[PDB]
Amino acid sequence: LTEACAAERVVRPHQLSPAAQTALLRRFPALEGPLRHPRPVLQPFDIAAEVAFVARIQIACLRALGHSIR
Amino acid sequence: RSTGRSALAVLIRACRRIQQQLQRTRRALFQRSNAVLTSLHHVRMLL
Amino acid sequence: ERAAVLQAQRTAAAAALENAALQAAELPVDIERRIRPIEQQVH
Repeated sequence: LTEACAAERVVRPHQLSPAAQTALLRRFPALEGPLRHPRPVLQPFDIAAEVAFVARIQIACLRALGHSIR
Repeated sequence: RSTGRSALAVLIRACRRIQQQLQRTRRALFQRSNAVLTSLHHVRMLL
Repeated sequence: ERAAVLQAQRTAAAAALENAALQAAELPVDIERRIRPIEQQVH
């Protein structure tokens, strides 16, 4: 996963070409989940992606008030 | 004849096998040192 | 919501640098033991 976009000088595997993306998929069947999932509940192959999971729920709860408060 | 020719077999094995070691250190260190580069460009791959 | 993820990754990235800091520090010592013993041979 490092050299996949390193040899491509790319920051993210989704900016990696899908040819090389499927290349590691052939070896590694588990990578389907992060790569092939249309609406991943977590941003795949990131670090703070888990935090983004939290903060959006924060916003989701707030608007559930202001609109209901209004 | 057996004084030199068996003492000449000393260096004949010595100096050629010495320089054989260099090949491995070339094919070890620089195969290993490129892992550091993989990390550094992966450090940005975090961001 | 962006600045958090934007902030969070900055700390994470600098951390691995110090994970790599000791990593790179290996190579200078990696050099000696692959060279210094070869010296007395040719000597």
